Amino acid sequence: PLVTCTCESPHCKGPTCRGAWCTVVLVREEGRHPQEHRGCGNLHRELCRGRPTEFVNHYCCDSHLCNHNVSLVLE
Amino acid sequence: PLVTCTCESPHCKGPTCRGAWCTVVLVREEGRHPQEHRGCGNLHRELCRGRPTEFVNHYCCDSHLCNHNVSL
Amino acid sequence: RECIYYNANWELERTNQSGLERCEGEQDKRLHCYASWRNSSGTIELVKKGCWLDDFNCYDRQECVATEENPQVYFCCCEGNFCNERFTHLP
Amino acid sequence: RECIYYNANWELERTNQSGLERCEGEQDKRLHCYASWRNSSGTIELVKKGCWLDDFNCYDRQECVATEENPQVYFCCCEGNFCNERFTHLP
Amino acid sequence: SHCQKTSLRVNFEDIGWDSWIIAPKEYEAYECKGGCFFPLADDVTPTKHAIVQTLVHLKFPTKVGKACCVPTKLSPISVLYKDDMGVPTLKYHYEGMSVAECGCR
Amino acid sequence: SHCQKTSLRVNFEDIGWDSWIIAPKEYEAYECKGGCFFPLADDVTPTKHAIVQTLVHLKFPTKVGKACCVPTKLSPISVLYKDDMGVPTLKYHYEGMSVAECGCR
Ligand SMILES: *[C@@H]1O[C@H](CO)[C@@H](O)[C@H](O)[C@H]1NC(C)=O
Ligand SMILES: *[C@@H]1O[C@H](CO)[C@@H](O)[C@H](O)[C@H]1NC(C)=O
Ligand SMILES: *[C@@H]1O[C@H](CO)[C@@H](O)[C@H](O)[C@H]1NC(C)=O
Ligand SMILES: *[C@H]1O[C@H](CO)[C@@H](O)[C@H](O)[C@H]1NC(C)=O
Ligand code: NA
Repeated sequence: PLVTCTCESPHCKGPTCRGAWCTVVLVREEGRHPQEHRGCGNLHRELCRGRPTEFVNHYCCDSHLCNHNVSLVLE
Repeated sequence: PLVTCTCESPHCKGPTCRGAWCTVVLVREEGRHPQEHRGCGNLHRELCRGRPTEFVNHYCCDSHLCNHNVSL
Repeated sequence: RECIYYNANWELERTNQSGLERCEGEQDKRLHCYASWRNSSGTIELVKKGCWLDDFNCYDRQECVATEENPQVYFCCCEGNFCNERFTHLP
Repeated sequence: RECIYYNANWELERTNQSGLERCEGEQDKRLHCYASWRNSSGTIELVKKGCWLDDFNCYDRQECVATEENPQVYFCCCEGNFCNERFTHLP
Repeated sequence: SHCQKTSLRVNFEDIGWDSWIIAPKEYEAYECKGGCFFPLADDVTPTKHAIVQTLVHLKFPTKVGKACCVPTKLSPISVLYKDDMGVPTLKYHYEGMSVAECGCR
Repeated sequence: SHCQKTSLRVNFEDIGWDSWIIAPKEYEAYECKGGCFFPLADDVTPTKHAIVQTLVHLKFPTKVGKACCVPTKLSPISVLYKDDMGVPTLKYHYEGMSVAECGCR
């Protein structure tokens, strides 16, 4: 029952991709300013339930192309 | 058909150990000067056939305590 | 190694309601029992009882006791057959 | 995928002497054939022929040809059924 | 310095899983810390490849790296978590969350 | 670049195995090179543990390390080698000498 998501990330073989659900994820690795990837995901649904921390924000949804108009913050 | 070997090394739980065959091995890691361990071995017989290189020397034998009086 | 099984939400999750459980577990790892319940000001509604895996929080603890101050869901684990028959609260 | 089987040392190693071999191999990996022989100044003594595993040295090579200058044991591999029937030498 | 299993008390609140893990509040996952130093001890389950790579590294310590110390076997843990509709439910065999055995690969 | 499979032409002469490996003279073992950077791509087979550890490291980058990029599956290669009595013999399935798949653990 796959769906199509926007794909703005390094591991991107194209401008969009297909998967189980769509992701928008925000990460703040030591020293570096936070970066925001958008893509697919079919492996670890649980991650989505993650409450946003001071260094990461996992957000997921399962409607077509649902991860374009959408950005995030930390804490 | 196990045998008993001298055990001079960091991973040593005692002064001697038991295994399939006995080993004496000479290594250059890290830039440091060469160090020489003595112990057991039951995993990779092939290593023993190794011709000595500029950084390692694997030597094995299978008689009791056969790795005391022996260096490289 | 055995525990008290209970699952209020049984009908919904399609599982037995009450009874006991023999604990499937790893060779040289410990085994435990748990209980969890809700507490609406003194009135105790049971939620689940059963087997629980080698978790140090339960290590060498004879009785099933909950330690959290004021939780949504009260939880407790313990070590020893049927140690989850009865349970209590004290932070 | 098939190769020519031969093992001079057969008696000693308790295996067949000559014939053919169907190559057991990994799903999406390639398969190959090898031959190896001794060369005492022009006189060729065969030593072994048979199946050989996905090794890039044999990649896309139609005939079984050895490349070493002057070896104790001559070796060669190739790709394609029975490509090791005949073999040759040229460094 | 040598390769081994280490304590790693992960606290779910720290990684923001407190949102749906009801219990435990923290648990022992382990860490695999340390170096794979030649010769490779048997209790590190070295693969042939690990051996070879290790050797090559001894010769080309700038182009080729040591083998890595990684979890080689994984135990599950039990967790009580909130349903998609906020019902305490239980994964008893929540796979691959704690380190069983370490090794070099 | 990231975490991936890399060419590693191992030459047996270089590690002194030329003494008993008649053929090949060199062969493709692979290397597992690169970092396990969050979020972990599916094609890296992340274990639960690897995920957790990675997160904790995001918070304690000095006390806890990233997951390592290691060989997760291993192909065998064929080799023609000298007997204990100098007879060319063949291990057709010489296990675990080449990298099949890479991953984070
Ligand atoms: C309930 O328990 C009985 C054993 O007492 C068992 O036969 C049955 O499989 C269980 N039903 C389930 C697991 O739904
Ligand atoms: C709520 O429940 C516990 C038993 O689980 C009881 O002992 C406690 O006194 C009750 N009242 C509170 C503190 O809310
Ligand atoms: C010799 O070859 C035949 C088939 O060609 C086979 O049936 C037999 O098992 C082989 N010998 C051995 C012991 O490998
Ligand atoms: C030995 O045999 C090889 C294989 O045919 C032949 O090509 C070669 O000329 C011979 N080598 C010498 C020079 O003895
Ligand atoms: Na022969």
